[PDB]
Amino acid sequence: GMRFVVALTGASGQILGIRLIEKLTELGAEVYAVASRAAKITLKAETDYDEGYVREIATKYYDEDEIAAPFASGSFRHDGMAVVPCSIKTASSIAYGIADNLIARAADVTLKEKRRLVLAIREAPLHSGHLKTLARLAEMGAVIFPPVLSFYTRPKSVDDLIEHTVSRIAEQLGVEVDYRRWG
Amino acid sequence: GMRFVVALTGASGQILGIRLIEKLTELGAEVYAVASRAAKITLKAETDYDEGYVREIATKYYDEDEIAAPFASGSFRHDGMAVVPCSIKTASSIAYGIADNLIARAADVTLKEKRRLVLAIREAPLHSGHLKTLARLAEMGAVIFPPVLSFYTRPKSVDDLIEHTVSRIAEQLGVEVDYRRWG
Amino acid sequence: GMRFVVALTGASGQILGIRLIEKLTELGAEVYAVASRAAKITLKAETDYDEGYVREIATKYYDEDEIAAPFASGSFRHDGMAVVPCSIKTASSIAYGIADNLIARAADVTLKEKRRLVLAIREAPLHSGHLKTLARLAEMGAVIFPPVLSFYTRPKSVDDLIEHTVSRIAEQLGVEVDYRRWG
Amino acid sequence: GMRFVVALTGASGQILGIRLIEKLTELGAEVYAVASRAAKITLKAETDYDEGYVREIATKYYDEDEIAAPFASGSFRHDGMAVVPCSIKTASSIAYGIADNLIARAADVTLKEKRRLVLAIREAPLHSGHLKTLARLAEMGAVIFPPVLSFYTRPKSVDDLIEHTVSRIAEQLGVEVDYRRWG
Amino acid sequence: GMRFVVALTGASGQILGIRLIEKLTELGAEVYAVASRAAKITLKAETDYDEGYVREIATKYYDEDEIAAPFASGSFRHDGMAVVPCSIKTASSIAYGIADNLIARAADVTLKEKRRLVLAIREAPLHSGHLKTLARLAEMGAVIFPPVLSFYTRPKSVDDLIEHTVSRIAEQLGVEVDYRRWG
Amino acid sequence: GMRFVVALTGASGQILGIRLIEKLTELGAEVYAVASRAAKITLKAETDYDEGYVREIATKYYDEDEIAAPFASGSFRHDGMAVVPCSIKTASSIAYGIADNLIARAADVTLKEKRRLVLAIREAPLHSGHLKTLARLAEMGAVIFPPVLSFYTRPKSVDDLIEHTVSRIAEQLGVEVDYRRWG
Amino acid sequence: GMRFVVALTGASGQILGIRLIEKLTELGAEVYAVASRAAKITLKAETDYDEGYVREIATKYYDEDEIAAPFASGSFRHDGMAVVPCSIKTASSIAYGIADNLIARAADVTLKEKRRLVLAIREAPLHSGHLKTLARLAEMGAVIFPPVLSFYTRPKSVDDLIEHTVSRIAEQLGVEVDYRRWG
Amino acid sequence: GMRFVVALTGASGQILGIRLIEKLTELGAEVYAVASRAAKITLKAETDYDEGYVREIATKYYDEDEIAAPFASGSFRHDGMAVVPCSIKTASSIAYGIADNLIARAADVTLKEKRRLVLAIREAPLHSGHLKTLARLAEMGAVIFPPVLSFYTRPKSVDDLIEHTVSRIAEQLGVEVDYRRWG
Amino acid sequence: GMRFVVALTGASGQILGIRLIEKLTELGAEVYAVASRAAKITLKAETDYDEGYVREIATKYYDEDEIAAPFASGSFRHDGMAVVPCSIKTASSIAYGIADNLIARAADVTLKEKRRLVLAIREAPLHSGHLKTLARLAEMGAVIFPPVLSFYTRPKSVDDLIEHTVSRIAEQLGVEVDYRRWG
Ligand SMILES: Cc1cc2c3c(c1C)C(C)(C)CC=[N+]3c1c([nH]c(=O)[nH]c1=O)N2C[C@H](O)[C@H](O)[C@H](O)COP(=O)(O)O
Ligand SMILES: Cc1cc2c3c(c1C)C(C)(C)CC=[N+]3c1c([nH]c(=O)[nH]c1=O)N2C[C@H](O)[C@H](O)[C@H](O)COP(=O)(O)O
Ligand SMILES: Cc1cc2c3c(c1C)C(C)(C)CC=[N+]3c1c([nH]c(=O)[nH]c1=O)N2C[C@H](O)[C@H](O)[C@H](O)COP(=O)(O)O
Ligand SMILES: Cc1cc2c3c(c1C)C(C)(C)CC=[N+]3c1c([nH]c(=O)[nH]c1=O)N2C[C@H](O)[C@H](O)[C@H](O)COP(=O)(O)O
Ligand SMILES: Cc1cc2c3c(c1C)C(C)(C)CC=[N+]3c1c([nH]c(=O)[nH]c1=O)N2C[C@H](O)[C@H](O)[C@H](O)COP(=O)(O)O
Ligand SMILES: Cc1cc2c3c(c1C)C(C)(C)CC=[N+]3c1c([nH]c(=O)[nH]c1=O)N2C[C@H](O)[C@H](O)[C@H](O)COP(=O)(O)O
Ligand SMILES: Cc1cc2c3c(c1C)C(C)(C)CC=[N+]3c1c([nH]c(=O)[nH]c1=O)N2C[C@H](O)[C@H](O)[C@H](O)COP(=O)(O)O
Ligand SMILES: Cc1cc2c3c(c1C)C(C)(C)CC=[N+]3c1c([nH]c(=O)[nH]c1=O)N2C[C@H](O)[C@H](O)[C@H](O)COP(=O)(O)O
Ligand SMILES: Cc1cc2c3c(c1C)C(C)(C)CC=[N+]3c1c([nH]c(=O)[nH]c1=O)N2C[C@H](O)[C@H](O)[C@H](O)COP(=O)(O)O
Repeated sequence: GMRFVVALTGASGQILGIRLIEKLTELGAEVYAVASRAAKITLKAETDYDEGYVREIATKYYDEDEIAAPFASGSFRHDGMAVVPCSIKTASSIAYGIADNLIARAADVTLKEKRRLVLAIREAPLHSGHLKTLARLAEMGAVIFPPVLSFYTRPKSVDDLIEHTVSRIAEQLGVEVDYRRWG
Repeated sequence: GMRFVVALTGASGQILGIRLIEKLTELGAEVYAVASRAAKITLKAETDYDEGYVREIATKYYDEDEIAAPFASGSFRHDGMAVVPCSIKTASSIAYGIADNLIARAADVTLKEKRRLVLAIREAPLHSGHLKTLARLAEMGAVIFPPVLSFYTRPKSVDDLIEHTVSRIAEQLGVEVDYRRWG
Repeated sequence: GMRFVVALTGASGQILGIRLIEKLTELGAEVYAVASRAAKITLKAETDYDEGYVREIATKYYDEDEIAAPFASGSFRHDGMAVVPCSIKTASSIAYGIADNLIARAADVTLKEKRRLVLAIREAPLHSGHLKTLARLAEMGAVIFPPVLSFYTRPKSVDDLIEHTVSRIAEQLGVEVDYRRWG
Repeated sequence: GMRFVVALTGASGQILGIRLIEKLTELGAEVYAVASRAAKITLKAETDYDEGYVREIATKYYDEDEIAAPFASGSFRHDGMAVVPCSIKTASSIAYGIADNLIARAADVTLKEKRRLVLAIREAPLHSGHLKTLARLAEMGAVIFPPVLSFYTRPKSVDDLIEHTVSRIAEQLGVEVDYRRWG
Repeated sequence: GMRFVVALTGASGQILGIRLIEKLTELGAEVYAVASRAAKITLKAETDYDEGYVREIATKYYDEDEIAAPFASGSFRHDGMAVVPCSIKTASSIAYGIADNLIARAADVTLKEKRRLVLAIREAPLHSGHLKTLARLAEMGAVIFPPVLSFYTRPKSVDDLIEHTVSRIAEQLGVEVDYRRWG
Repeated sequence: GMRFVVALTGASGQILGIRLIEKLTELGAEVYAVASRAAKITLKAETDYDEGYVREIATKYYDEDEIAAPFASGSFRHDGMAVVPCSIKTASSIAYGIADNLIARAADVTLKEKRRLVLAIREAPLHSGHLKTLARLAEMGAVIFPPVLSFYTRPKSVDDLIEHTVSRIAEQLGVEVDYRRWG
Repeated sequence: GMRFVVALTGASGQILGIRLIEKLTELGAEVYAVASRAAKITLKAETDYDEGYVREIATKYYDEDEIAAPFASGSFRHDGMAVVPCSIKTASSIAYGIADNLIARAADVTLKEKRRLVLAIREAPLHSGHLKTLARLAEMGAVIFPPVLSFYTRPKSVDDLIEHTVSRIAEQLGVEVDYRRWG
Repeated sequence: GMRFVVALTGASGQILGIRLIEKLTELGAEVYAVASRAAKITLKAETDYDEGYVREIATKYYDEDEIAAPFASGSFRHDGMAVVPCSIKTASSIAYGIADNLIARAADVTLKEKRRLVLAIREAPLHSGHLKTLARLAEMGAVIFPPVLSFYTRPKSVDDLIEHTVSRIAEQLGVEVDYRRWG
Repeated sequence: GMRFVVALTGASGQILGIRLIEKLTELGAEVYAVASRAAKITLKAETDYDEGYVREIATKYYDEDEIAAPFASGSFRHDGMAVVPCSIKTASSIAYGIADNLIARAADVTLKEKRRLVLAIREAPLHSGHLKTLARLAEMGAVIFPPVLSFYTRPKSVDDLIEHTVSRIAEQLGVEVDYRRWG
């Protein structure tokens, strides 16, 4: 019984976090989901998905102000956290300890207990301040995963690209996943 | 009359560099194109595009061993260079001065003459060694542009995503471009 | 048609940002204005200016929670941003990527697209943590402009000092301005 | 007449800040107290203390949003500030200048005026990002005081341990205190 | 059959290392114990525990001068090492390679073979030299665990606090432990 | 079924990589082997081993120009990579991202996916540039293993020394191995 | 009997390396010469010198792929190495250990054995990446000698300038040379 | 109407600054010239040029003690500054803010207003202290241009070499210049 | 008459230091020998050599507590020092100035007087803390010589390998030695 935290933050690519939650659920893991306010605004602008769809597919759902949620403490056990998509604001809050909501605090707790943390950073260009922040995060142990376009799987629709990226992110959580791979 | 260097290297996303060459050509700029050996191998694996298609659409074409090409010198004038897609190997060669082919040397010449250089870095995850390299490149003046998935334009096919990313890369070259933007 | 973002934050010197908006408007530029909550509190404590005066003189006005404003995306074009006056909190939020309101996000977008950003940092003393933060911002490309007393123009009232400083800040935005200068 | 700021933040150990306020009050100093929202949530979870008990024992009480409180300016005189207990979020906000509430701003003002600041950092483990943050704070002049278990005083109850730690923290404020010490 | 090294050094909190040895023994692991000279002096000052009690409860006991003990070589297999409590002197000896007794050498061997090392650093305040040392240790892979007071488990005696801290340290060794946790 | 990449590069000690391949094969793992051009030149100068012996004992063999080999992508799964012996050129290519052949690219892919990478660096003296490079590699997660003479196993021939070193390198891959160890 | 390695690389100023070889030969030293492929291309573009002239005047000549040449090992004795002219690519390959041809490997061997290495770096402008590379090389012990125009010797032809620069480079090899000097 | 500051300092190569002033004057720009005391001493030792020749060809001339000259203030507008030739002393004074004469102050003013500054650094060898200084200057935005010998234009006299170098320096000022270039 | 200090410390490879003493004695130099306590323990475990054999073959012998030995002062002249084999503990003591015995103090005196110091560091793996320590030592001027296996001399017994390594270490002391070398 593996349990994972998945957080959606206010960057483009809300569909990536929704699909990661669906895949991890499919594979029989529990997912504790958190969506920030900005992620809900982006979901509205970006998709037609029901505003309560994330709460629907998650094992348990928390809003970003639920700072007393169970995984706000390192004494609560789980197997890893993914922030997908991850804004610069959340990546930077984690990097520098500005743990002022449940998402940043849960990620900080993941890092201090040396559990796996995967950040699907979505921003471009990245300036030297961003890059130093990501380097600091990498030093702290986080997996830095820009959700880059990939074509070696020969994708034909947007869902093809989403599936490849979501699969590759799941592997960063230490998950055996079935998907097209390079041969 | 604006002239730009566009280099394709051995990362996934060959279509991005092809389409950037087409767009810049459409807008009436000259494009001096270079494709590395690994980029030609990737083009073959990734697309069905004619092996000589890049040479076709470019104003002038060079192979990566043409180390005496005109823009290998800073005394030759041009308005900027883009490496799309950019492998870790080429980004790192530029960062550390291992200018052992035309692509890395042309980018180094672009940087030392303080012209615009845009690197469409495609790799994920990025480890701390990659991130320090990109930070060094940013300090040298390069634009670091991971070709990240974007959805706020509400894309419906793969060509939609390619067009947004290619447009955003063109803007990093100081180019006025017409495309859907955030409102 | 040049467009500029001007943000007021919670430091003393609200009059400096008001007057910069008036000058840029005088010269025929559009100004997109943002005032933080703390800046509105300071305006009340510091001036007798109408609480809606900034909205009056601006081309378009946004509150700091309007995180979906047009210049929250790099695909929206403008010619530069000034934060006048700039608190330590906002300068530091920009430096470290804590882009949790429209002001910090707009400034981050200005920086990543290599547009001009001018920060009228008002704090004294500056401790070593402040100075490292400002050095980081300078490395990212921001103009660091403490609004220092100046006397070589032989000022005779408070408005004289404000005019010199506002003029010098406008020049950091790449603006031709008419004012008394050193001969 | 010595005056001290004491701030409680959202880490375990609310009793430590309550008892420091009582001791400083006992010794005839004035205490200006601030409790963050998260500290009030923790107090509720951790103790049975009256929700208004801190306001009761303090000379003057402020909530964390009272950003215009007197010690938000360096022109207001006081003799030092202690944050007890201090969360990672508040320590990091101080370190990097994210002075977005009264607690972080008051501590920043304490530091820039070279007054004494004592941070009772309570977190374990501390990862390399935390440690770099604390090192930065130490460079800025803050006293870093993890509220560690101590046994050389031969404590027999929880109140014994609290008294030793609160006494040692008071000494970091430059306070003569009477307590059991090593001989 | 899991085997762990537990070292006691000359900081207050000898009871923490004794209790960790008891817990790991309870759970059926072997414990190879080492106590430094200063730890024996502190045990005498701090407790009433028999001077040979550590040797009693350990699977095998070594004094700090037994520099040829089996785990002084990386070719000897074990599952992790904890130094509880850890003095500044021992943490710093490990950080900088001054491996002049069995404790520092065993910890260095743990680190170079990328096994788990947990350091229950007990000192307060920590000055900037201490913090840089701990940051270096964190970079080398050590878990830095100040044995901080914790109250969210609502402890009622000194043994309550010791049990929480010892449990949390055991978890840093990768040990499944049964104890009260945050909900 | 565990699979490992083993690469031979152009440093003295070709026998070490041959014997590691034999041991891993003996223990029932698959080995994907790569030998650089310089390693083949060194093999000829150093041994009498058949030029195709490495291809013989490997599960699958690749030359260093086979940049499209399966483990050039992180989507291909394996359990670790060893470069034995490792030249300064290959260690430095990995450190700085100059991933211009299959060996450096495979090692970079191993690192970015946080798999185990062991580098049997053979050079002496090591100057400060080498040492900074190895420190960077260590930060990226690589195991740095100079193949140093060892005598505590009381070796009597050259094969004794090779067996100890090859065994110790195998352990860095997370392999249970049977060999003489310190007692 | 003093022996020196002189390498020509692909920067302008091939005449400088030819003349250094002639001078050292004149003074009765042996010169082991290496010319890279790019240096041969530059010689053709830059001079009318016979393509085999360098091999003619050298004691022994090697091409850059002769990676098994005697001075590829530190056990081979010589008195110093000069790279004249030195490209950014070769200087950077030496700095970062990318010793992928005889020139970079011979220079690395010179450095690790603490012999004299003189690099006649010819590039302008030098960007911050170049300057950090040269600083690293200087730390490793290399002499950094940009072949700058000099006029205090009152030169009257191009050969006058070449003679001054070649003489000054020879002195960096620890060679007594007769030439016009400042008085 | 473009205006440029050109400063001559006490390094060999006075002819380079004289010729740059002539070229910029030829092209119809105004040149504000400054010569240091050491540059006048070098001019005397190096050339036969009239001691007042620089004042003759300049639009306006200043001695280095004219610290109140117009471009000692950022409020005075100009289009860039070149120091040709630039001594280590002047480059270092600019780098570290020792702005104790008009040349260093004018260059500092050029940098703080983000105008173009080109430093024709003439010294060889450059030790690690020089290289760190130049790297700092590059970070501040200065163009670092060692006046290196160049031969790809196939120069035949000293004036040929001077013309190439002066032309290349003019291009660093953002000047369209007509000269032989690489093809 | 050349005099050299040779120190044996508590790492495997005692035979290397014995043989270096024999070779230097053979060549007619004086050797002042020091063996640490741990080196004597290792000699016993590792060899059958007489416990007083080192004292026998040395010109003069000192134990590590003879802190007043002649070469504990820089005013005593000698030609270099080798620590063979060198433990991490001794290398680190030298690096950081923990000069608490004759070996570390003699090496520190060697370094401050800019005499040659060669450290035959024997440890593997080397973690990032070790590598930073060795880099610091290299910066201080020490020769870092891991006693790596070497095969290009085509060794046939253990004594063959020892002779090559001892010869190469002697060369780092500036000693002309006769041994098989690369051709
Ligand atoms: C409303 C909004 C916010 C964007 C945004 C967009 C919009 C509409 C888009 C979709 C229009 C284009 C881009 N966005 C990104 C972005 N931040 C970021 O780092 N990456 C992004 O891709 N932001 C900023 C982000 O939402 C703010 O920085 C929030 O404070 C982030 O807070 P959070 O991490 O807690 O969700
Ligand atoms: C053949 C090949 C090379 C991939 C590659 C792929 C293949 C088939 C894919 C498409 C299968 C999956 C990924 N690839 C990337 C990659 N390098 C990189 O940094 N990003 C990539 O996305 N590489 C490595 C790259 O081609 C080598 O590092 C080259 O030496 C790069 O040289 P270049 O910059 O001169 O083109
Ligand atoms: C209410 C308030 C806030 C002052 C302040 C004052 C008051 C009354 C004064 C006018 C009384 C004296 C000084 N002030 C400054 C200050 N922050 C700063 O860096 N520089 C200042 O000059 N602050 C702090 C500031 O408003 C808080 O740090 C906000 O969180 C800043 O948030 P903002 O950047 O989003 O506006
Ligand atoms: C609700 C809550 C928050 C804990 C917390 C706990 C709970 C219930 C406990 C008591 C259950 C276990 C641990 N806690 C700590 C913690 N932050 C920290 O650095 N140290 C802590 O000891 N946090 C996080 C903290 O409250 C958030 O990071 C706040 O944003 C801090 O904001 P503040 O500094 O303004 O109070
Ligand atoms: C005797 C003694 C030593 C204390 C000490 C105390 C005493 C009596 C107390 C209990 C009275 C109060 C504090 N102590 C600590 C301390 N070192 C440290 O970093 N943390 C401590 O908590 N020390 C110092 C320590 O014992 C010396 O630094 C030893 O050299 C440590 O050596 P070790 O790591 O090998 O045991
Ligand atoms: C031919 C050759 C190359 C030696 C070498 C030798 C020879 C004959 C010896 C065996 C004679 C003595 C030493 N060697 C080493 C060496 N590089 C290194 O870092 N460590 C070595 O031990 N090199 C250099 C190496 O082969 C070149 O640097 C290659 O470019 C390395 O490329 P590779 O990593 O792709 O194999
Ligand atoms: C063909 C060629 C290459 C120039 C060059 C020129 C040409 C024609 C000139 C003569 C036209 C103008 C300038 N050049 C220089 C240059 N590299 C450099 O750092 N400094 C130079 O002065 N290069 C680049 C160089 O040759 C490539 O970077 C090679 O990969 C260097 O490889 P090498 O060090 O092994 O010779
Ligand atoms: C008199 C004098 C000064 C030389 C000099 C020469 C002479 C005669 C030469 C022409 C004989 C050979 C070299 N010179 C250089 C030099 N400084 C430097 O960095 N590069 C040089 O090329 N100097 C030093 C320089 O003039 C002093 O450092 C001044 O203080 C520089 O001050 P300035 O920048 O204000 O002019
Ligand atoms: C007893 C002993 C100590 C080994 C050791 C061995 C044994 C038996 C072996 C031979 C069994 C395996 C490895 N050893 C090494 C080692 N230290 C080190 O850095 N490299 C080594 O190769 N050590 C540690 C060393 O002796 C201690 O760190 C001493 O404090 C070093 O002190 P010294 O430098 O003053 O001699």
